[PDB]
Amino acid sequence: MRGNQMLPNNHFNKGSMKFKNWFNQPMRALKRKEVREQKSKICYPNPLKKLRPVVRCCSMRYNKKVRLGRGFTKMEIEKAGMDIKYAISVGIAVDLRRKNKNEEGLEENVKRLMDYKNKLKFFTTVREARDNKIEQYKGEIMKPVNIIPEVKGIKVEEIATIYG
Amino acid sequence: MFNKKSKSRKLRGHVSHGYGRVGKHRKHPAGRGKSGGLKHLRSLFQRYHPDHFRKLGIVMFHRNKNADFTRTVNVSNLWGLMKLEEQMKFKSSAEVPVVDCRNYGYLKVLGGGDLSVKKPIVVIARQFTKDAEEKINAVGGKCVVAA
Amino acid sequence: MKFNKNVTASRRKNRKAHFTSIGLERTKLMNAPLSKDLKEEYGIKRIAVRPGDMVKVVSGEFKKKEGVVMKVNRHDIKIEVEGCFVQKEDGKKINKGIHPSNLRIIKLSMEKDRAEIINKKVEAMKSEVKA
Amino acid sequence: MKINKLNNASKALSYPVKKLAKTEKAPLTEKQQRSKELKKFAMSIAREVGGLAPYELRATELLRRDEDKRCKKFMKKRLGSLKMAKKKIELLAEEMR
RNA sequence: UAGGGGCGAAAGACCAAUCGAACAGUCUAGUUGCUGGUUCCCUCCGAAAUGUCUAUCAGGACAGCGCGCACGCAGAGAGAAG
RNA sequence: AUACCACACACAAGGGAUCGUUUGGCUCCUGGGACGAGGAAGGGCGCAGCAGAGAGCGAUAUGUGUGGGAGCAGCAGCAAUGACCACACGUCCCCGAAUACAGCAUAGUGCUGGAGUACUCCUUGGAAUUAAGCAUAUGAGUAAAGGAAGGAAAAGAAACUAACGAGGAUUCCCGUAGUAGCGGCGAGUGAACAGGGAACAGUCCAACAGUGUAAUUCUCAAAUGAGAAGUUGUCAAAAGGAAGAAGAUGUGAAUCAGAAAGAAAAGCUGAACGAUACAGGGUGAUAGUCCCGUAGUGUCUUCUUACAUACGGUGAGUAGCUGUGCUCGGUAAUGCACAGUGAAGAGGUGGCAGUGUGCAUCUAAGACUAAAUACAACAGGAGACCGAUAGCAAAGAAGUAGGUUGACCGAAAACAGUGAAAUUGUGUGUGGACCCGAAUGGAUCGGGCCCGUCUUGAAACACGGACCAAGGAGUGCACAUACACUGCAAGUUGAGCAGAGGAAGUCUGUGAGGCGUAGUGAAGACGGAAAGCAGUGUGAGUGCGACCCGAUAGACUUGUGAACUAUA
Repeated sequence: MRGNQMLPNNHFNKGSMKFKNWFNQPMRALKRKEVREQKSKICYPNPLKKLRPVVRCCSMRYNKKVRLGRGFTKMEIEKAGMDIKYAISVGIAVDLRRKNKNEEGLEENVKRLMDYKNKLKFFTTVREARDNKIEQYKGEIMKPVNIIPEVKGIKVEEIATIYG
Repeated sequence: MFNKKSKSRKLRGHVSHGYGRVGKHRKHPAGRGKSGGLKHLRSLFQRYHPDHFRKLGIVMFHRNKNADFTRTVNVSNLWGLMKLEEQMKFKSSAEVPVVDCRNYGYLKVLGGGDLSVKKPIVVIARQFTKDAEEKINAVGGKCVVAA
Repeated sequence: MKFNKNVTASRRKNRKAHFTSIGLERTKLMNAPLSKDLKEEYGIKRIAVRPGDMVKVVSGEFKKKEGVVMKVNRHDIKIEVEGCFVQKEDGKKINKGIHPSNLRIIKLSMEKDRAEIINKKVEAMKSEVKA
Repeated sequence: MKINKLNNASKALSYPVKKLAKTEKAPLTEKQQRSKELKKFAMSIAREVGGLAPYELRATELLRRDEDKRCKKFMKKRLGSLKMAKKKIELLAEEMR
């Protein structure tokens, strides 16, 4: 060892070490596409994905950002006038482990349930939908965006009374 | 340049491959890795790496990065967070801008330089230096502490 | 262009498939064109050459000659035609074999099952032609 | 390095939420009461049929001589936990009374 | 009766032309500061065998002497005169 | 130098390089993952008209049925009264788990054993090597040896994280991170939550079953009886379907002629014609139209999948403690064991030992679970891969010929092409080891010790080299780095993954993280200079076989040997 370098630390001593290559990457992508397509036929009029709640992220670093969670709580579902068995039949996800501890978090998730209920359409048989030429929705349902906001201006008299 | 021939291709026909006839090219003449550092390699360490052989400082057996992560901005850069089209409106306009550093991922404000435009501004952050507070109050602005 | 990915385009694979063929696939190798008149007398465009049929040689040393098929060598893919031969130093004469595709049929040998073979092929066409 | 810039005072701040009160579960139904009664009853019969174990006898003997601190040390070494020892002493005391 | 084991009227003798620790195969491409070798042409520049520390004395590292790329630029392996 | 020795050229010998060719290898991707007491895998022996090896098959050693249809490769004989092929079935000698056996369950019938083990789970457990020595440590919970299962296996629905304004089973990918820490604080080792995605699903037993009648399971009879299990506790409900996928197979356009020349035209020259088909293969030289296909189109056969009852809050030699041994990044104990000791019904946890007390979050000591993930044999498709001293050891009867007492060990050989050099004979010329400089009709003149290599120093009485051909040694990846070149710039980026698209290419989104935009201290705490990010390559350091070849040795096996020789 000669000259000036950051002192080495390269961990290749272990003779039993395995290597993983990724030559299969394009092909496995094509298989995942073809499985989704055929799954989408089996339940034609219905979306492939279920509806999920909006929750707030964990640490001090991510407090100001909202995200999708696992499932609605029994309290959210009941407040919007539904019952658990019905919610499942209509493609809403459920999570009985989660607890509610805020007024705000509850109010927002109730809005999602009422919005979704309003945008639905019901059919007697598959053939009726087929004849009406209904086109099935793809991707996640009503996802959050979390954009950067815009700079508001305020009059000099307000400065004393509200502080942004 | 984007491509160039290698040195190995010029050394064809020359006996020692550039390692010398007397010194040669052997397997490991000095030892393996970064070993020998208190002994025969002491001169390399004392010249380039003097604070290597030591123990130092307070110990916490588990730390959390998310609970301690922060990013800092100076007063001279506050107006720069706004878009250039936005800057050019508030410069002439009668209104006062309300800038929230949390929205750009900044949490602490430092007192470096002078403010870009000498008119009032409202600045929202988690912590301010003493110099920063004095500079903002000098122009008739306001500092608002928030979580 | 080929869009079916189950069929091979390898030179190595196509060649092995040729020379190691057996059964009905071997019979396909012995096909020859019919003359313009016979293609009105019968529906078929090409048939496997058999002994006793009458052929015009259209390429090679024996070009323009006509004659009766004497023998069909399946292992070494060649046909022997009456009066196409070479003479040795001894004066002895040996029939020289011609590759099927260098021949053209002028009259069909209708011995045995030939009439049923032809019927079977004509029906197979119409079945899909008329649909 | 983007670490260790704020003071501990400013890290302790928090956003002003509106809370929801906890739903208390104090009511205990008739059938739940009988269930608990029968379990406590069964625990009596075992003690009546089979009696006390050797260290329980030795412990109770020390309590009669007012050897409180000896009994404490003894029980700690038998059960491991100083909490279990404090509980078992209180149960044994009540049995003797 | 079988390998860190046998068997010995004792020589470290003998155990399939092998014994002061058998044979086969694997870990294993074990390690080597030591010996041998290391494959085309022309053009231009050009050394060292000394100092300090080293379980160091057939080896290293740091400095000194080469070359390449070069921001820039009043200097010099010689004399006078105090 | 008549004939010996050397060199040059022509011819004949001798050998198999070079160039042209390839029904083989290798690598990546996709499918598949199918054995045995109904006798497997592996071994032996027989069967043909002339038959050794290999292939195929069992004393039925080319039999039956279905779909097709022309010959059986040599010689003699057979064949529309079916040559030959393809799909299924029937027959299937002896040894071998090898069994007329062993262990075990039921009212009874039975089940296990051996083979395979790349990938997955459970045990047991090294040394070479690195530290420039070596003993803790490293290599490594790796190799080796044992047990077991499936097409995957394991895991799995919190006695879970976190301290936020919180989240919410398991597995996998990007990332936190070569970080917090462990360490003769040396060499070296080394995780977790978050944040962005793929795929998504939850449920059972015990505690706790009608008492105006065991209502429950099984057997024989019978059309309504006998008997077995069981009160040490039996018994807690639906048919049902069209979709989805993979194979097999049918059809399928359009050309003739000519001078010269050749063994032969498909070349070349003129005139035509097809295309939703100009992928590729075969024909006596380079073919869209000569043959097999291809684009486009028909049929048929298999496989996969789907509705009912009743419930909660106490699962013990356990959790824990003391001593002890191994283990982990886990540090005054991370996990697992053994011996002593041993709870409560209420207990467990909140990465630093103890005692107290509020607060937050969970419920151990019983069970089941899809999808997203891993990789041999065997089958199919591709390639900036190799081209007979290469590529698998093996392009032919290759794990073969042949060999070890044994465990085990193991080759060569392509075309009836071309036909180099070493080396030999004959003929013709020129010289007496040969090279460089300069010449004659002709004797010759001048200069030169044998190369490669270590070395102060080689022609050496220093070592390697008889001769020719072919093969034969600084490479790949990871991490920091300086330089040259390129885009944008207070910013920058092909993370994974989604959408489009006859597709391992390309285009477009969503969207983390990282580094930079300013530093100082062990830290509490404080704050005031300096263009960067991502690539394409070159020099150079470190770790892996690491420029190529080379020890004496060390360890591990449910591997072998007393045919020589020792002793009973």
